[PDB]
Order: sequence, then C-alpha cells, then structure tokens
Amino acid sequence: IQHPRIGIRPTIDGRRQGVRESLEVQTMNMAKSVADLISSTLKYPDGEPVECVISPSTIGRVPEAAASHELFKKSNVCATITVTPCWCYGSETMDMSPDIPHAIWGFNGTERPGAVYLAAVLASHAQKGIPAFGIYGRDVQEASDTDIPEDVKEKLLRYARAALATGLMRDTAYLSMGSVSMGIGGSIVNPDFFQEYLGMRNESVDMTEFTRRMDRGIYDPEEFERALKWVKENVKEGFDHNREDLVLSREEKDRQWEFVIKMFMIGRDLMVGNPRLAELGFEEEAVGHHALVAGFQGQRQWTDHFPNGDFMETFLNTQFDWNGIRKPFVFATENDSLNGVSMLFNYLLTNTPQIFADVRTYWSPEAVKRVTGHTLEGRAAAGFLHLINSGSCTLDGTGQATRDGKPIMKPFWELEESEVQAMLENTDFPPANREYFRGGGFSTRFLTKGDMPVTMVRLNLLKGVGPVLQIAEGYTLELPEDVHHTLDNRTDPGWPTTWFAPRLTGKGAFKSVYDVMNNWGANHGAITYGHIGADLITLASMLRIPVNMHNVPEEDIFRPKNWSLFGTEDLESADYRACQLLGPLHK
Amino acid sequence: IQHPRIGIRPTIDGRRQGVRESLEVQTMNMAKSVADLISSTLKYPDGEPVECVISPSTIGRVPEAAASHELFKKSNVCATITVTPCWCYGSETMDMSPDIPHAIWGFNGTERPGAVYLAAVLASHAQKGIPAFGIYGRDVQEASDTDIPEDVKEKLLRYARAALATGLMRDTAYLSMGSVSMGIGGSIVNPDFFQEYLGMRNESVDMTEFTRRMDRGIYDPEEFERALKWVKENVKEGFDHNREDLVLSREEKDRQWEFVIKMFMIGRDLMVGNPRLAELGFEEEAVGHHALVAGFQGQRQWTDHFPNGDFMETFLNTQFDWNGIRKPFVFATENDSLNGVSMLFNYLLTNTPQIFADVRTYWSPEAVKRVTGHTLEGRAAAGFLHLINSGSCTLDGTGQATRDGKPIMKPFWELEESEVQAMLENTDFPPANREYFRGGGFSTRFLTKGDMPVTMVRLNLLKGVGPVLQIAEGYTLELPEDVHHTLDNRTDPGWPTTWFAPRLTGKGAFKSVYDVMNNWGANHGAITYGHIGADLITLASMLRIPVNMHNVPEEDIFRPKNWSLFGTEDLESADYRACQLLGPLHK
Amino acid sequence: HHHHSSGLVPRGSHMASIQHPRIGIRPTIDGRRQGVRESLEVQTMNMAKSVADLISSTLKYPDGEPVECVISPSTIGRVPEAAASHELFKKSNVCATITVTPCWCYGSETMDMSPDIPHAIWGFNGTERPGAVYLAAVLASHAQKGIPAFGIYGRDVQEASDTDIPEDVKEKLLRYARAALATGLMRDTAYLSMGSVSMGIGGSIVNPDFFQEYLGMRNESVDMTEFTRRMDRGIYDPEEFERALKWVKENVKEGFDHNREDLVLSREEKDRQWEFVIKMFMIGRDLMVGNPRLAELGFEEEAVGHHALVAGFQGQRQWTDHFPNGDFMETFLNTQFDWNGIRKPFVFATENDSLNGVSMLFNYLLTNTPQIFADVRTYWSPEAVKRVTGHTLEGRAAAGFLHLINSGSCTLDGTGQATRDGKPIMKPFWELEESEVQAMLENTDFPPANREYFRGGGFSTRFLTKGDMPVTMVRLNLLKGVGPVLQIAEGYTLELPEDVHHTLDNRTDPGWPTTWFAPRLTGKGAFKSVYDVMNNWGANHGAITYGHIGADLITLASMLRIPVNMHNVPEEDIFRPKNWSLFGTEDLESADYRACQLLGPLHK
Ligand SMILES: C[C@@H]1O[C@@H](O)[C@@H](O)[C@H](O)[C@@H]1O
Ligand SMILES: C[C@@H]1O[C@@H](O)[C@@H](O)[C@H](O)[C@@H]1O
Ligand SMILES: C[C@@H]1O[C@@H](O)[C@@H](O)[C@H](O)[C@@H]1O
Ligand SMILES: C[C@H](O)[C@@H](O)[C@@H](O)C(=O)CO
Ligand SMILES: C[C@H](O)[C@@H](O)[C@@H](O)C(=O)CO
Ligand SMILES: C[C@H](O)[C@@H](O)[C@@H](O)C(=O)CO
Ligand SMILES: [Mn+2]
Ligand SMILES: [Mn+2]
Ligand SMILES: [Mn+2]
Repeated sequence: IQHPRIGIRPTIDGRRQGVRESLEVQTMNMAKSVADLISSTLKYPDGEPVECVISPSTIGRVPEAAASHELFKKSNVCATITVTPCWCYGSETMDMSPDIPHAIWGFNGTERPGAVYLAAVLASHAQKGIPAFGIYGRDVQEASDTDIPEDVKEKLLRYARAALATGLMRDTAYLSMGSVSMGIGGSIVNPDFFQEYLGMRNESVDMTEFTRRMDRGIYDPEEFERALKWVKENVKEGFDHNREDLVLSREEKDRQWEFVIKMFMIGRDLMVGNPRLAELGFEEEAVGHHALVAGFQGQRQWTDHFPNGDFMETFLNTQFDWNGIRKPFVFATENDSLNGVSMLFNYLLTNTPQIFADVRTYWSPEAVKRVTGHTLEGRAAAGFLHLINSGSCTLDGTGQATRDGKPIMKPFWELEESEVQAMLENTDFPPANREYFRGGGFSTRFLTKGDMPVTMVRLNLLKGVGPVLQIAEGYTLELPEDVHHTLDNRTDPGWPTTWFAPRLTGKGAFKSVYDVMNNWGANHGAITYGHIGADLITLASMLRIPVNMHNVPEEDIFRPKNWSLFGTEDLESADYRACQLLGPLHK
Repeated sequence: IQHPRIGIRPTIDGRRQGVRESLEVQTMNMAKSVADLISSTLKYPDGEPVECVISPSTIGRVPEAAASHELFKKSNVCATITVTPCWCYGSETMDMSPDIPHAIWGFNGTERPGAVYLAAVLASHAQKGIPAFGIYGRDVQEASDTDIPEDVKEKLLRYARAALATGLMRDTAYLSMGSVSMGIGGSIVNPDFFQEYLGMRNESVDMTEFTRRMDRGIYDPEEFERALKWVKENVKEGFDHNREDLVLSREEKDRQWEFVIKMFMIGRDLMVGNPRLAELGFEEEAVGHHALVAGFQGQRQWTDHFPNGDFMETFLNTQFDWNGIRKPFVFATENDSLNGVSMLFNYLLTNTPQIFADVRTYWSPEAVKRVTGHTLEGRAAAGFLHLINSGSCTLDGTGQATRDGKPIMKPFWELEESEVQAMLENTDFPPANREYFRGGGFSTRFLTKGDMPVTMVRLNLLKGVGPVLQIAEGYTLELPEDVHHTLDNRTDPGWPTTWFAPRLTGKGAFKSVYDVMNNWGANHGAITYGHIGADLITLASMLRIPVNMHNVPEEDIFRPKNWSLFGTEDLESADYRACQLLGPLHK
Repeated sequence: HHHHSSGLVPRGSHMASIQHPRIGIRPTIDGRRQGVRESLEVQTMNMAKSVADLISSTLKYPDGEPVECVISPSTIGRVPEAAASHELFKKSNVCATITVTPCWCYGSETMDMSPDIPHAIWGFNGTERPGAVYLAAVLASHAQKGIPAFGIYGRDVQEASDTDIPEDVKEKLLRYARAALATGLMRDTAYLSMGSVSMGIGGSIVNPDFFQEYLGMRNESVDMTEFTRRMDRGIYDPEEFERALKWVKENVKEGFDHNREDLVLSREEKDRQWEFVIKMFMIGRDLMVGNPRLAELGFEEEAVGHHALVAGFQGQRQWTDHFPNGDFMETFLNTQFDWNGIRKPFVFATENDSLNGVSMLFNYLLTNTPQIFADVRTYWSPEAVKRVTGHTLEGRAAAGFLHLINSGSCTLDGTGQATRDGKPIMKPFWELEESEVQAMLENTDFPPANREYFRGGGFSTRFLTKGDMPVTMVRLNLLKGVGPVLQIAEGYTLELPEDVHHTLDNRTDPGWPTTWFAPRLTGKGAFKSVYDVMNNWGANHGAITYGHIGADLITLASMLRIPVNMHNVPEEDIFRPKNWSLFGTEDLESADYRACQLLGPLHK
C-alpha cells in the first residue's frame, strides 16, 4: 500500500505593490485548512493519516505553477486541489496534469472575486479537456472566516476520498489464480480495462502453483503450526449436509483443514509476498505479485479435485486471522475480476472489508406470503434480495461490529476484541457440498445482522463502450426467525446469507425491488457497509466510467464541472457522453 | 451591417387543367402575408425594415425550384420559408441549400392537403440531412382565411429573428485588441469556432496600435474636441476610492479623460473604419477591421501602464455619445470573445444593447439575513446573483428607458432624449482602482433598475464537442436601499451593479438560484433585456450549438423538425445528438 | 528562493532554466533462481551500466551538463521489481525508458506501463540466452497493449562477456536518447507569444491544443504594450543596459542605409533607436526566462518571467509601424553570445510564428545548436540563374537552389563562421572559441531597417551563410482535422560565385541575411527536383539547423505521434517504435499516418 498525496495549490492574484501581499496569508490559510481537513479526517487502507503537499509558494504567475508542478511530480501526488480567495489568472495558474483529478475551491467572499476565478479557471479546464471539480459554498463568508463550511467540506472530502481511491489503484496489479471460472464473464479477464481505466497491471498464476508450493514446502511452517492451533480453537466446523456416501471421514476432513489453511497462506503470499519465504530459501516466490486485489478461479478444475477456495476467500476478505487484526486482501471468488474491482472501489472509499455475493433470489411479498405465511413489514415490506456467495464471505459481513448499538463493518484498526470474537462465534464452517465440489473444503455460514445500511455495487463490461457502474443503496434485513429458516433451507443453508432491500425511488430501475434485480448486470455484487453511492458516482466520473444505474439522490451527484457542459437535464446521458468523449485516463 | 433577406418560396401542385390555376392566388397570398408579416414586424440592427424576396413564380416542378434558387443566390438570402396550401411534390420543390435555415409553413386547411406536403417535404429534409423547421397551426382554417393565426406568427417570427441573426453574423469579423487577458478561457480566441459555426473571420490587433494612433494623430481631432466638450458637460466623475498615495492629481485625471476618449474613438475606428481617417491621410487605417463584434484585452499589460478600457467598453456598448443616439458596437471586456458572441446572439435577436458582467456572488437568503438583517421577499425571495463587470457596462444597462412605466433596454431608434439624459444622470464614473489598474482610467457606476425581465447568456467551448449555450431567464431586482449599500460597499462599489434572480423550474440546474450559478460555465454572462430564451434555443439549433442549460419552458422550444427524429422524450440528448451529427454549418 | 512576503523570486542567475530529464534504464532478467538468475545478474546489470555510460558520456543538456541516467533499484525479474522501478522513475524525473537484457524475461510482468513517455528495449544478440526473444516478445506486448516501444537489435551475434555496445546498437540507442530527451525537455515548459497574430500568418495564429496535446506545453502571452510599459517604467536592468550599449557600440557594425531618401533617419534618431532595440532585447529575454535583477530593482512580479523555452515577437504590423522592429532582439536571442558572455540561445520566432518556433526548438533540442529562422523566399532554377547572371551552376547548386532569408533577423551563429576540421558549422555554445564569436560579428553588419515596411525603424541583420555546410530545413504545419505534420529537407548551404551572389542578393533584399540552400534530391516523392521541394513546402517559413538531423527528427516525431508528410532521409535510417510496422512495412508514410492517427497525441 503506497501513500498517494493530495496536492494543495494556493493560487493568488499576481499583482503586487498592494494586492498580492495583502492576500498571501488568507490564501495560504485556505491551503492549510484543506491539508488539515484531509489529514485529520482521512486515512490510508493501512490506517496512517492521508498526506498532503502544498505548492512551494502561492501561484500568481506561470513559473510558480511550474515549480508547483515540479514539486508534485516527485511527491507522488494523485490529485490536486486549488484554493483561492481572490481572482488569479487561469491558464497561467491552472494544473495541466491530464492523468489525475483536480478540484478548485473558490472562497465565496465578496471582497475579492474568488468565485470568479473558480468559474473562469474551470472554463479553461473544460475548453482544454482537463476535467476539474468546482467547489463553491452556498453562503457568503467573511474575509477572515477561517472555517470550511459544511457544504464545502462535504465536497472536499468526497473529492479527496474518490481521488485517493484512484491514487491507490494506480500501478498495482490484479492477480488471477486460474483464469476463467465456469464461463463467468467477469472471470474472462480484460487487461485493457485495468490498464486503460485503473492504471493497473495484470498478473496471472495457474492454480498448479498452489499444489507446487504445497508439495515443495513453499510456505511458512512455523506459521502453519500457529494457524492450525488457532483454527482449532477459533473456527467451528458446521453441520455436514452431505449425502451418506459423500460424507468425508473425520481423518479426511482434518487433512482438509490443514490444506485450506495452507491455501489461505499461499494466496496471501502470492498477492503480497512474504519475507519469510526468502528466509526459507524461496527467494523468488517471496516477492509476490504486487496485487492490491486478486481472485481464485476455483471451479471447475481445482474444486473438482482439491478442497475449495472458501476458507481462503473468506479469510483473505476478513480483517483477522492467527496473526491478528489486519487489512483485508480484496479477493474475488471464481476469479470474478469485475466483482473484485467492484469490491475494490468500495474498499478504497471506506477502508472497510467487502462482501462478495451472488444475487440469488428476488423474494416478492406475494412469494414470501405463499411460502411462509408471513406478510413483510418495515424495510422488507416491498420485497427483498437473497445475497449469498457460493461458499465464502468476509467474516466482518456478519455485522457483529457495533457503533451506537447498530451493526457495521469497521476499518480494521477500529475493531474490538469482543467484536472479532462475536464474528467467530456467529459463524460456523459447514463441509463443502461435495456434489458441487468433489474436492471438499469448508464453506462459511452466517447471517448478516439486519437493519445495516449498505451499498451493493457492480462493474460491468459493455462491449464497445467499456466498464459501466451500477450502484444500489439499501439496508440489510432481519426477517422473522421462522421466515429466515424456511427461505434458507430451501436455498443453500450451507452458505452465508444477507437479506438486502434496496432503497426505491420511483425513478429508473428503482421503481420496485424486482426492477433492481432485473436490471442487475451480473450474478455478482460487491456489498459494503455504508451508503457510499455519491462517493462511487464521483470516483466513476474520475475514471470516466459511466454510471448506468444508481439510486443516489441527484443533489449529491458530484462530478467534474465540465460534465454540465454535456447537459444539465439528462444527467445520465450527459454522463455517457462525457465518458465516451474523454475516454479512460490511460488510453 | 448588411441586409440578409428571407426567401419566401410558394410551392404549389404542379397539375394544371384545373388544380394549379385554382391555387395560384391562395398560394401566392400565403407568400405575401409572410413577406409582410416579417417586413412590417422586424428590423435590422440599423432600424431599416427586414427585406424578403419571393420566388419568381410558384413552385410546382423542379425548374421553378431552380429559378427560385437562381434568384435567391444573387439576392443575399440567409434563410428560406416555403408556404403552401396544397400538396406539392417534395424533393422536386424543396430548397437544397445546406448552409442556411429553412422553414415550411403548411396551411392547415382541409380542401387540399397542405399539412400533408408539410410533413412529406420535411421527411425529405430529414432523410437528406438538410434541417428544416415545420410550422403547422393548431386550428383548421377556412380556405379563404387570409390571417396568419397566432401560433403560426409566433413560429414564423421566432424563426425569422433567429435566421436573421445567422444572416447578420455571416462573413463578419471578430476583432481582438490584444489577445489573452489574464488566462481567461474565452480570451484564448478560437478561430475554428467563428469560422465553422458563425461563418465569421478573425481579425487581430496588438494594443500597441492604440498607442501608435495616439502618438501619430490617427483619429479625428475635430471629433476629439467635440467629444471633450460633450464629456465634460455630460459625464460625472465619481467618488475616488483610491488610497492616499495612489490618488491621482486633478491634472493627471484630466489628461486621462482625454486619453480614454481617444481610446473610445480608436476602438470604434478599428471596428468599423472611418472615412474621416482617409480625409486626414490615413487611407489604410480608414477601412477598419469589418468587426460586428470586438474585444479589448486590457489587463494585464495595457492596464498596468495606460488608462483602462472601461470608458471605451462602456460607450462602445452604449447607444449614444457626442455624435448622437446610435447602434451599439458589441464589445467584450478582457477580449472575452465567447462573452462577445453571447452578447452578439442577444443583440441580433433583439436589436438591443447588451450587458457584459462578471457573475460575482451568489447571495443566499441565509447570507443576506446574516449580513444585513433583511429577509428577502418577492423575486429576491430565493436568493440572487450579483452581476457586476470589472469596470464597464452599457449605459442602457441602467434600465432608465421606460415602456408602460417599466424599465427596458430599447433599440436605439426608440430611445427618447429624456431617457438618454436619465442614463447619464444615474451614472457616474469613479476613477479606476489603481491597485488593479496602475494606469488609471475611470470605471462606470450605476445600479440597474429592478423588476426588469432579462435573459443571461453564455457560450462555452467544450473540448472535442465545440460551443455549448447556456440560457437563464429572470428579472433584475431592486433591494432595500440599506441592503444594496451593504452588499455593494462590501464588493466593488466602484463598478456597475445588476441584481439578478433567475426563474427557477425544479428541473435541471434550475432547482435553486445556487444551482444556476454553480452550473454557470464562465465568470462572464451576457445579459439582455427581454425574455429571449426560446429565440436563443432556435438560433442555437440553426447553428447546431447544443443548449446545455436553460429554463425556457419545453412547449416554446422550437427546433428544426428533424431534431425530433433524434428523440422526443429526452430533448437535451436529442439536441446533443443532432448537433453532434450535423456538425457546424461551415465544417 | 522565497520572497519576504509572497511567494517566489529567481534563485537564481535566471528563473526558468533548462530541465534535466533522465533516461530510466531497466535491466530485466529471468526470474528463475536455483542458478540461472544469479548467473545473469552481472552481465545484465553491465548492459544497463554501459548504456548509462554511453548516454551520460556522449550527450549533453542544452546547458552543457552531461545527461543524467537512472537505473532500476534492482534487476527486473518479476512484477514487484518492475513496480519498485516505476516507483523510482516516477520521482526521478524520467522522460524515457530503456530496457536492457541478455536473457529471456517474462514480458508483461517485466514491462514498463508508462503511456506518456518513450520506451526502447535492447536485446543482446547472443546465442546463450533468448535476449532477442524477450525483445520480440515484450515488443509484441507493447503493440498489443498500445504502449509504443522502440526495438534495438544488433546485426551481429555477440559473445556473452563482450561488453562493448556494437556500433549499430549505439546508433539506435543515441538516436532514441536524443529524441527522447527533446520530448522530456519541452514538456511542462511554455511558449510565450509577444503580441499574437502577425500579418494573418498561419503559425502566428497560436494553437494551444497543439502545444498542450502534443508537446505537453503551456501557452503564455503578453501584448507588446508590455515592452513600452517596461521601457517607460525602467523595468529592466540599467547597469546591464550601460554595459550592453558600450559593447554594442564596440562590436556591432551598423550597415549601409538603403532607405528611400526622405525616409533616412538622422544620426541622432538612429542612436536612440539603437538604445531602444538593446532594451527590447533585454526585455524579451527577461520576459522569457525572468531576471533576479528585476526583483532587486523592485519588480518582483516581472522578475519571474514566463517559463518560456521558446517564444515569438509579433512585430508587424502595429508595433513595427511605430517603434523600432524586433530584428536586433530576434537576432541576439537566437545568437549564442551578447554583452553578458557566450551563452545558450533563447529559441525565438520572428512574426510570432509559433510553428516555426516549435520547428526551431525540435532542432535546438536534438542538437544543442542555435537555429536559423528564414523566409523560403525564392526558388532559383538553373535556367533563371543562367538568364539572370550568365552563370551555369555546378556542384551542389547544379539543380537549382532556394533562397533562405528572414525578413530582418537571424542567428549570428548562422554566418557559419565557427569551424571544425576546416569546415563551417554551428556549435553548441560551450564549444565556441573567441575567434569564432569574433568572426561572426566581423562578417555581419546591421543595416537601418527599411522604413517603407518598418516606419518605426530599427536595424536588420546582414550576413552570408558560408557555403558547403550540411544543414536540415524543418517545418511543422497544422492540418485541420489531423493535427501537426512535419516536413524535413536535408541539404547544404551553397557558395555561389561572388558575382552571382551579389546579382541575386541585390534583386531581393540585400538588407537581410542569406543562406543559399540546396536540398538533397532523391528521385522519391517531393524530392524529384529542387522546385518540387519548394512547391511542397507548407509555409513561408523554415527552421534550418546545422547538420543532417532528419533521422533524429523522424524518431522525435514518431514519439510525439506527429506524422512526417515529407522527408528526404534514407529509408534504412527511419527509426520508429516497433509497432509502427504492424501498421505496414511497404507504405511507411501511410503506416505512419495510420499510427499517429490511432495513437494520437501523448497528452489528449
Ligand atoms: C480471535 C482472534 O485471534 C487472533 O487473530 C488474535 O490475535 C485476535 O486479536 C483475535 O483474538
Ligand atoms: C446627452 C446626449 O448627447 C448627445 O448624444 C446628443 O446628440 C444626444 O441626443 C443626447 O442629448
Ligand atoms: C564580443 C565579445 O565576444 C567574446 O569576447 C565574448 O566572450 C564576450 O562576452 C563578448 O560577447
Ligand atoms: C455451487 C454452484 O454450482 C456454483 O458453482 C455456481 O452456482 C456459483 O457459485 C454461481 O456463480
Ligand atoms: C479587477 C480584477 O482584478 C479583474 O482583473 C478581474 O477580477 C476581472 O475583472 C474578472 O474577470
Ligand atoms: C517585409 C514583408 O512584410 C515581410 O515581413 C514578409 O515577406 C514576411 O516576413 C513573410 O513572413
Ligand atoms: Mn457465484
Ligand atoms: Mn471579468
Ligand atoms: Mn517572414
């Protein structure tokens, strides 16, 4: 995990003998306010505070712009924010970097035309096709007012979180383990997508590597022993649903517990390397694949023979193991790289682990009544979705973490001992259903606490357009206990469950919960704690991915200012137009 | 100012031995009705009545179409209107000129298929990609009914005014004086825009020319003397806000009054020439630059040394000076050529002078209450915009002209003596603020009467798309006198002020007055008397400039009939599509 | 360094200066370790080391400094080493990449993904390991992923443990480096228009999209009133001025006055105009690069300049109609010395012909030699020469020639008075001897401007470029809907017989400077005849450099995805990214247009 910085660029009126000198402090202050707001509010996936850099001076004329540019280049700046309380020149003071986002915050004061620079400099951005965000506060502020108003903070932080996400993906890899899984689209990996849109590389390992490392001892054995121990004490084997002649013996299941632990270790070591492997004389294997995100093909070839990926998938995505509480490793079942990236967007925006799930069933109220007798009320009133992965899910997905007595998924550094324990307690691990996975393994079974605000997310590849994003904000549901159990046993009671109801709007594909599912573009979703729809819209716009479907309210949509020039009425079409024309960042 | 004509083309059923002869008069009459409606209702910027030409005969077969075409070519026709009460052939009778607008008015009668030609001939236009407007009245009329119904007149006149505007720009120049002003986008002049969209040329003069003409006596000295005299008697020097050591002596200010007068003269002579200059033996300079519109870079290089452009800018845009009441010369501060064209659209559509202004502040109700104590009511109820140029503004912008006891900006030929006097009385000219303009000059200070209906307009260049138009209909505001003075002194009390509130619609960027400002694409606006939004939409469509933002009601949107084929539901997207595909007129 | 109040003032010596873009050198290696990788480490890192030595010991920045190279933190075997590398280059100001290897490496795992900079790959032509094999493989990935890369592959199999770079490889590495560096040097700098459009000249209608999209460059502009403001307000170094005036009096011979009788200026006026043009120089120079002395004299805003690597003075019409012209200014900006000493030139366009300026800059940055700005004035056919002079042309002039002669100004370096091995050349400033500076000054005078064209006055530059010097005439033109296209014509300056020279000169504009130019004809395309070459020249201006740099420009242009519409470079010298050949191998021109078309400018 690198530390992309935000460059704060304080532009000023270049005229001296009065004007410039009188604005120096006020201008430099706006920069500091912003550096501070970011560095005290946002954190990298590793929990360290975000870092900003200010331009070496205020920017009144081009050479100051150049020096600012000089400094940012060697400072690993992934986005810029310009701030000004006055009029400044524009093409003379603007950042020209075409490969990063930019925001301009123009102080809404009267003494000095701050808003006038803002709009002028953004005209130049639109005219020169360098997308920039415009941040203009609602209320005239006093020339001395030191505060960042609330509307401005919201825009600054949305921007910064979105920008940071682009900053963190850049130059990292997606690691495929295997390749295509059962003809699943997102598992037919498209490097052009990663390269053009995300600035990302593609790495690739045949699953035989897993076997190789196992046969040849290419993993930490002190670590294996500590892990076996930890797993026995912490991980409860669940009910075996397997038919008589497929039920594995206790010996065989025990051997498989060892195996799937080894799998988890190897996956980790693949993604990020492991110094320990150099100590054991596997100097090459030790470096890893530089993967911020990976996936495991699994079915059919691997899972037909060897224990499945559930354990590995589950724990890679979970914020702890025998080594302690930690960042997750964003990881995709069935090597669904599109779902992986969907999860990755969510993760970089929140610093929270991410649920991978099949969108399994839509339950209409009529069908629940028929099958269960129960009439749905509250959030489930309008029907809902059975989100359930084919074996694995982040343990944080239980929703056992708590804030203000409500369920959440937390960044790892905020997790309490008791919370980790609760996730463990409320999960068991049923043997793999051997008709689907002759090779065995152990799935992950739990039920996500209800009444938890979440966003469900999917990237899809549309031929001849590229990626499109769909967003669905909603809430998890708790159902009556009898209702849950009827719908569970009828579906896959061996796998983890989340009951999801999306917020309806009466607009678009959100007229009804059916319409949502009927417009979902894959069998998979990434599900995050939090209502992060607006954040995703912004990120999408930074990366020029059109948003085909969302239920974020129009007022929170925050896009580079030049999107408006493609239209203000038909935001969706304006969006496709802008993305179409600008194309990906790294064409 | 040339006199573009409208070609009226009366098409008829070619079948004789009865049918044709029986329709001759009725058809020829429709033409005359239309020629008359236009020539008695519309006027050129010089006040002369618009001129029409009818085809040399009715058009029943191609050779009549050809003769019509022959005649129009040598008749300086800038748009056509076909009129018919009957069925006619279509591809046989249609105008093929691809570089001008066309309208078809099909009489809504029953005896004879007039509406049937209308729709057929427009199909051909759409099929052959020659955009045409369709003008069809709501109510069946009697075969003898000689009247142009109201819905038809509205469409005919909207079309004609829009068409005439394209007619008047064509083959004229924009003159830059200087080039880029303080990195302002619209001042980085794009000749492709002028050439491709407006059929216009680009002329260019370094500001040194101004100095040259001054040192070398290249202006009318009899005119200078009459002007000095007139300015002393009519122009009141305003309060000097300059700090002690910058305040200029009375001698020095007097020298500067002479200078800025000379500036005004030279600008005029540059734009349009001056026979007087040939008499004084400056035969070359006398021809001018053929500019229908120009701009003056001003800052930073000129204004840092010499008296600023305010006076010149102000009077060029004002409908009188020491030589009497007259057409304005559309003229842009800071050489903002985009604002200049915005003003020019407005001007050719109305024959009224045009306010150039920075969109300075958005005043929310919360902020007014905080700063002033006052709670806004009436039109200002929902917040408003401080429109204020950095020194200059058409004196007609005072709003001292009156119709039915309401403030207006009038075409010059309608101005009364007392009205001109009132504009003068209610304006003074404060010395230039020398921290911004070391070189001095005198700004233009007044406050625009409130409760005046206006449209604010801006053209923006969107990279890889081209120009896009934004329209904002609203009203000027009168604020409580204490309220005005607080907001003024706090901003720039030395410059001219217009308080603007746009009409909100709940659609698009017009949900709130903030949203309007937040979606304004430049620091500048052109502001015209009148609600001319619908006229601008039409003109935009003629020139294939997409409209990105407007608050004109959907029912008044009047575009070539083939726009509907790009869609009837999503008018904005249909619009971008059509403009995208057709491209500019002179590609 | 920071102002006591707000914000920046020139460190300095000057404010904006010549950047030091690095070439990043990536040694890639086989990832396998139970013997193989270790066995190749040394030979691999040597390749890298020796390439960095080749570049740093041969090539210099415009300021005379050795070019800087950066090596990857390690040999590159798997992605994470590539990431460590990219991580280093991102903060080391790397303008281009060279991958070297003697062995097989894992293509897409090891490749550089930067889309905004050139990449070359050199595969050791050895037998022991698949070096070329990596070369072809990784180049295939570049073409598949649309990230252009150059392929350097030596003609003759080398022994493992030969550490000499073969001559043919050297040629390619240095052509690449030279071109790559020109890209890196232009990037993030600005073009400053002084004035804007001059007499309706195309390239003087400055096009920011070109600068931004193609060159990664900014556009600055001041109206020429800024000169008058500075002159009137003393915004220029007056101590400097006094030295300059004295040096000019001593070193600048005023030329014969050709003016119409009633337009001839008095000695008093001429002397005033002399002071004026010197201040114009100082001011134009100050505008471009800034001046610490301006800060000292209290003009802190001004002191900073316009970050201008290249600039232009509009002049005509409205300045030169009134004040002395910019000939003196344009001349000395492009000349490699003045009162302050021998010095890099400041690349500078007459008539604000920005495209000429960019053509000049291409040349400057490829060669470190100053640049001739010319009107391509007249094509002299042998028949017209015979008719007009009675002389039958021979040697390099035999097939006719072009009269190259700017409308007043030209680099004094373009006299061709500097010398190497008996031959006339133009040199980088740091190689110029005293004799040579002196020679130039002695072979140039400065005629009063022609007041029928320049009522304001001033002084033109007049000299004759020495014949028999290899030169390249260059021009970028803008094609609507395509973008920039580049035309190149290699040839020689000519020494005409003296009678022929004076007859032709005096019919033309003997007040201006002359280069007589013969382009190498090839029988191909527009180089069938000297006439054909002029008839296909796309502008009234050209940029002429010493040397034959056609191949270097071709490589440059491919890097910036600028097509070459016309060049006389031998086909075997054409050195473009490997993927250009996937666009075709017979029609190199069309392939080049398709490739530029598709890839587009670096920074769209
Ligand atoms: C149950 C979990 O086991 C290990 O991860 C411990 O290090 C954690 O802190 C937690 O107690
Ligand atoms: C005050 C104005 O002065 C001159 O323009 C007169 O010709 C006008 O008619 C008017 O009176
Ligand atoms: C005319 C003189 O020529 C050389 O002597 C230079 O070293 C001096 O600086 C001056 O340029
Ligand atoms: C268990 C199932 O057969 C799985 O193989 C498959 O349905 C999925 O997980 C859906 O992608
Ligand atoms: C007076 C100001 O400094 C002006 O130079 C500038 O703000 C404008 O007029 C805005 O375009
Ligand atoms: C004297 C003429 O006007 C010259 O200035 C003219 O031929 C040129 O320089 C063409 O660029
Ligand atoms: Mn699945
Ligand atoms: Mn302004
Ligand atoms: Mn010339």
